[PDB]
Amino acid sequence: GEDSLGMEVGYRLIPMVDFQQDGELLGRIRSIRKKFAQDMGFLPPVVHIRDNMDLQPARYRILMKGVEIGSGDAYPGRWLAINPGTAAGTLPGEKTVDPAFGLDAIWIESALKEQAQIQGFTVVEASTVVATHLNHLIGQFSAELFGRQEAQQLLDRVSQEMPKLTEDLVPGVVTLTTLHKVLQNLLAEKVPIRDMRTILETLAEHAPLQSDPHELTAVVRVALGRAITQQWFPGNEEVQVIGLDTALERLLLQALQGGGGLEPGLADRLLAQTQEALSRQEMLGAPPVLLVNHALRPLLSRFLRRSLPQLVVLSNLELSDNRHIRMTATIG
Repeated sequence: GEDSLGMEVGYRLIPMVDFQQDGELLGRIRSIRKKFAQDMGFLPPVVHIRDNMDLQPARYRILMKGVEIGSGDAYPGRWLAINPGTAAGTLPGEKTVDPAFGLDAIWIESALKEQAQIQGFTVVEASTVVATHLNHLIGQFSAELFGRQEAQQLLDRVSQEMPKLTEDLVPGVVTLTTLHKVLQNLLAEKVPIRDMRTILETLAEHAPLQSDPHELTAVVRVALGRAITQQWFPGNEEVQVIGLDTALERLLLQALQGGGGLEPGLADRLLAQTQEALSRQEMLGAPPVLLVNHALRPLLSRFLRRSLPQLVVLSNLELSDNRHIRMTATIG
């Protein structure tokens, strides 16, 4: 009954979503959905747009299965001047916060656009503010948006290109339930699922031996290690990562191996130090990537990303073996 993905708008935002008028936001939505399909392998559901007149005139909401996941203001006659961290001074206008990243921002008249840019502000128009927020929410909720129906539709599409591979695999070797869970686990850590041949071929080799979607996910991630490596370290420059202090690594390994647990305070400090390492990577311009021993990757991914979803936790078995790695930050 409820649309998988929906948007509600006050009356001032109707033009940017009206195919008979300017409809600028409709074209941005299409590019967002196309870019997710091509880059992540995940065609998001259509965004059902409807007017809502008890909403403020310049207000929009974004909803998933009828549950609001985001909202904000967009003023068609104004630009949003966003301070990325380097802007200088202030501008007159409605002070706010950019909906995607939480950065300080100001809605400004058109006549201040260039002045704001000279002051180092990133200046975007109203429809782009909404699009950016939607694009961010689709990314944040990619796994939740990829339900069983979505998994079936994708399997049906790939079946057209790879009929024999898909026939030998589902449902006799891996069920849709298991395939959906593995694909969801990949999307949950921002791993693209566009390379369905490698994914299905890997499941075909290991599903007969391991029915656990958790273990399949680890083996699929290794099979996709080149795509994962190029996602966070595109090109051929030095791979700059966070690493664990050597002593910490062994304390965690021996805790999972029944050799003695770590005091709870050490876990809290582990989390605090991961946040500090993230801030350092950001300051260095390096990726938000923590590289760890294969045996630790699922644990630390779940433990740390619960509080720090921006963190990427990779296994040493996933990182392309021809890359030069440098630990630019150390946790512990």
